[PDB]
Amino acid sequence: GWTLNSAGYLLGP
Amino acid sequence: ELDQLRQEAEQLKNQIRDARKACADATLSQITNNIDPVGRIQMRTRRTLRGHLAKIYAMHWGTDSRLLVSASQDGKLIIWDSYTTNKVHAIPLRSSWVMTCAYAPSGNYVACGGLDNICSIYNLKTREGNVRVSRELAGHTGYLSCCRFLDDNQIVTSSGDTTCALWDIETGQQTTTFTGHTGDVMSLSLAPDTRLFVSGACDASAKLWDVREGMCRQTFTGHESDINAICFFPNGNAFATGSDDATCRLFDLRADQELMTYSHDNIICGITSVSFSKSGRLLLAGYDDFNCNVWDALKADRAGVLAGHDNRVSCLGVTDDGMAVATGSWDSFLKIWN
Amino acid sequence: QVQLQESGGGLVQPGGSLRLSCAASGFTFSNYKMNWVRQAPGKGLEWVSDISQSGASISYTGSVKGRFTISRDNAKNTLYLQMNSLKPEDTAVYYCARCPAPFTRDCFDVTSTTYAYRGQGTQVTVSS
Amino acid sequence: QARKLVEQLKMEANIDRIKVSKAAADLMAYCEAHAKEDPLLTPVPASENPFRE
Amino acid sequence: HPEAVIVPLLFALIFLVGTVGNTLVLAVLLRGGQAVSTTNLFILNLGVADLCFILCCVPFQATIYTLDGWVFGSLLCKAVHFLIFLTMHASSFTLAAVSLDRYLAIRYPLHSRELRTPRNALAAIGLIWGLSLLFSGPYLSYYRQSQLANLTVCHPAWSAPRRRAMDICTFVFSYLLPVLVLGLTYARTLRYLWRAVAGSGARRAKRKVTRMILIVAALFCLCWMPHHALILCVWFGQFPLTRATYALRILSHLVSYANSCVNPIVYALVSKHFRKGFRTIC
Amino acid sequence: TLSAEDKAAVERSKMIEKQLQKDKQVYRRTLRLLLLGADNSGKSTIVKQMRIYTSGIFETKFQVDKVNFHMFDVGAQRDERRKWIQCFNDVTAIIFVVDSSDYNRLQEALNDFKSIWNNRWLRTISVILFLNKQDLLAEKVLAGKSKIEDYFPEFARYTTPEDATPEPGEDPRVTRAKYFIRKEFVDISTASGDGRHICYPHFTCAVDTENARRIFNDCKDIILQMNLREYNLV
Ligand SMILES: CC(C)CCC[C@@H](C)[C@H]1CC[C@H]2[C@@H]3CC=C4C[C@@H](O)CC[C@]4(C)[C@H]3CC[C@]12C
Ligand SMILES: CC(C)CCC[C@@H](C)[C@H]1CC[C@H]2[C@@H]3CC=C4C[C@@H](O)CC[C@]4(C)[C@H]3CC[C@]12C
Repeated sequence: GWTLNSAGYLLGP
Repeated sequence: ELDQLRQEAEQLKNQIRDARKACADATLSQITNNIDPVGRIQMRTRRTLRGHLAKIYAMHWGTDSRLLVSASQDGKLIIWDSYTTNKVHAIPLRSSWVMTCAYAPSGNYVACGGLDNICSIYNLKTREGNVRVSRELAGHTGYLSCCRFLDDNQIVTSSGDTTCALWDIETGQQTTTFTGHTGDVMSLSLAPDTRLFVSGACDASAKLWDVREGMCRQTFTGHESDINAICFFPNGNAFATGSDDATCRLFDLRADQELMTYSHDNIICGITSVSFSKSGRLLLAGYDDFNCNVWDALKADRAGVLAGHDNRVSCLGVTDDGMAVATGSWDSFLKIWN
Repeated sequence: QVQLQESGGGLVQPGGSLRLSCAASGFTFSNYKMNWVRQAPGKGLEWVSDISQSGASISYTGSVKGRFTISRDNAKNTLYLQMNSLKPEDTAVYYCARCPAPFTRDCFDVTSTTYAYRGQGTQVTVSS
Repeated sequence: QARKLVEQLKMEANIDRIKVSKAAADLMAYCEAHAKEDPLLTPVPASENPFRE
Repeated sequence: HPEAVIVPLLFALIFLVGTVGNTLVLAVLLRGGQAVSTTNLFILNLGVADLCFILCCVPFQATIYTLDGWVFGSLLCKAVHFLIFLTMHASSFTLAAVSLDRYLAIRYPLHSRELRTPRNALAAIGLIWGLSLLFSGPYLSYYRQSQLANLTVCHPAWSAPRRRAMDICTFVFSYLLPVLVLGLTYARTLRYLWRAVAGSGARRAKRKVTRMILIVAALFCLCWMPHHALILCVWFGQFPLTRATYALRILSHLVSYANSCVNPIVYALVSKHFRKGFRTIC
Repeated sequence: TLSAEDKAAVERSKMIEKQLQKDKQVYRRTLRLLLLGADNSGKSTIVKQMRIYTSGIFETKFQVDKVNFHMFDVGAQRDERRKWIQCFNDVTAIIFVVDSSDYNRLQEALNDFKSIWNNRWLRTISVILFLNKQDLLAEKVLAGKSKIEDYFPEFARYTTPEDATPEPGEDPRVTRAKYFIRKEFVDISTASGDGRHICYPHFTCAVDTENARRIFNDCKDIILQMNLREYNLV
């Protein structure tokens, strides 16, 4: 369950 | 001829025991049972003196109740200022195995000794300001266990050869000797009149001697193990002894019989030092359980417990004015309680 | 006072048996380790046997193993030593020694010449 | 030699001993008479304590 | 529902474990007596670094992976993220220094008695902290607070080549070099201990020392390996965004926190000599 | 803020503290050993060999591999080690010498060893055993006029261990005797201790010098043991 706060934190912008 | 000497000695000691028992009409617990207890007494570590490299073995207070002396097993005597925590003096010793130290009442000389069989007296007030060896009294065949000053030219020493001695500082020769013990003398205690002194040996026995006569004035027994430290009562008619049987025994000089006993089931460790307060109501005793116990001298009750040491307590002392209590253990640290 | 009275000695024939008794007075017998030491005429002090407070961990010297047996009774505070198959080299003075420090597993100076916590000793002669 | 020992015993046997109750009462009186000036049994205020903070 | 309410539970569990371990270690190291010693100072620095790393990395990352947005200020996005890497580099260098000190004390038990002083230990700790600060410097600007799809986020808003170079540099300086140093030092120590050159007690002690060394080596080698492996897979592979990948990321974070959670366990409260400090604090 | 006497006393205390810190560096770099042993053991020969590098205690200082060792030997004490033995609770090692040639004292030596190993204040000190006078024991057991089983019955059932590695050209009987004498002390030592201190038996003949090296190595091992208690590795 990926979220915009986790995927963006991990992969960047 | 020894066969009759043995029975003569045994009948004499039986007569002495009967004469001592005939005077025992009432125990001290039956006389002070109506006295109100002292309650709970709690003391805190006022100051902590650090700087020693080896374990601290000896300590003695001065007449001014301000300076203190301590002996370390590295071969160092340190004179501290109790009010300012500063180090006043530091004297290196010839032999590192020092087991006792003494402070002169005038504050000019300091005696020490130990496994070197030589009592070294150092002068504090020199023309150059540096501490030097004033004298080295030799002649004993055993290790020195305790030493106390009578005056500026007389010193009472106790050695491990079952005998005590009194030396003249001005002359350097042994003034007199005290023989009769069957074990190593472990501690000394001077009376306020500086004419009588008690000494306990490693035979569960102690003897009170006169300074001006040199003969055994009195003998006390009752312990089950070797006596390690003795302290005189402030009035001069009693004295408390501590042994390795985890029991203190307070005797009196006039009745010649065991007057008070201090023991507990939870204490199975040896005793290292004993001391009284100014009033004589509290009896401080250092044990091998890393703590010290203050008992009520009139009720034999545990009045207080002082803890904070990490090793075996080696020495305990009370000032002349009774303001603070110095404690020294094998942790190379000194503690001030009040 | 620490009193240790020994009894049961005397003169006997080789190969016999004896029972030495040690009576203690002036201390708690059940809290001190006890031992039996021997002093030969013209020789020094030689430790023979020892027993702890409870009654276990009994030990003997190599010269007495299998012949001597030591026990203790705390109800009467007594130390018994039964000696079987006596030899003519066992004629000596037996001493009943006590451990100097209680609640310990080590007793120093039990064989000293001028030790204080010992009795007078009893003479045991083994001859015709 | 046991002669010195028996002589010391005979000398120590003749001592003018008193009753233990009298010595106990004297010690109790000495302890209760100096209870006021004992800084260990009766704590003093910090204003007159030289070992204060 | 798995992976829905158990993630914060495990986070709180490992946080509590790490905190109680660090506190139980620091209480014995600071209080009790005789707190000045090279080994004691090294263990104290390690414990403080691990405690700070936990306190600065577990709650913030847990809130990030729990909530959908950054609920902290602008200064809380660039400061604590730096503290995390600072503390991890400090812990790595402290473990390296501990291994080197063990080698010095075992190889030369007598010839290294004048170099093992508290002054040298404090100097080494200061150098470790300085190197960690110099390596964690760029982390003040590495993470920045931005906005994404109408929510305030705290993300590494840097360029791709610069971010990749920084990741490679921190992987080389925080994982490769310390692992190599620990491996070489432990290999030399165990070869010196098991040299050819009595009693079963000495053999049991040698076996216990070897087991402890192998355990701590494997722990340090396997605790930070999956994190850097995932970083390299992101920077060089496909790395699809699925549920299995999220589970792997959560497991990597858990096993990375387990390092700081169990370091006080196998280093301080594993021997019967240290636990005796509980007899003086009560 | 303060008077002149106060700052003068503070400066004097600071100077005393600096002197103590300077002396601590020399004190902490010297290893202190305690030499013990009864009469007819050969301590005089050992000390007169080691000195090649009413007093109470005799002190012998020697430097081996830039390490200073100060050995203290008992002097005029009246054979009573019950009280003053506690003063040596912080020594590095206790070198105990035993004469293995005199059987009538061997058991007595055991009574001197066990009490030291089970001492309440000597639980953290290592003991290095030196079985002196091996040539006398060898010639005595080769003469055949002295039987060890007359004093130790278990010696009648003792055999040479399988892992025995004696010197080339040594009689097996003297080797078995030496190994039995060593195993006696080993069994006495291993009865307690709980791994806090280890006993190091050695066979010396009072005519060799390498013993002065052995102790050194042993001391190193002792320090190693201390290290094993510092890093919590055991
Ligand atoms: C992230 C990756 C690169 C880690 C790789 C593990 C390597 C670097 C580590 C793990 C265990 C280590 C080995 C352990 C045994 C010693 C024996 C010594 O005589 C030479 C080095 C050597 C052989 C080490 C070489 C490096 C080593 C192989
Ligand atoms: C981090 C790890 C992988 C590094 C490996 C270090 C190697 C060189 C060390 C670590 C433990 C050691 C082993 C421990 C057990 C002994 C038993 C002995 O009878 C022969 C040598 C032997 C078998 C040692 C060989 C070398 C050894 C394997």
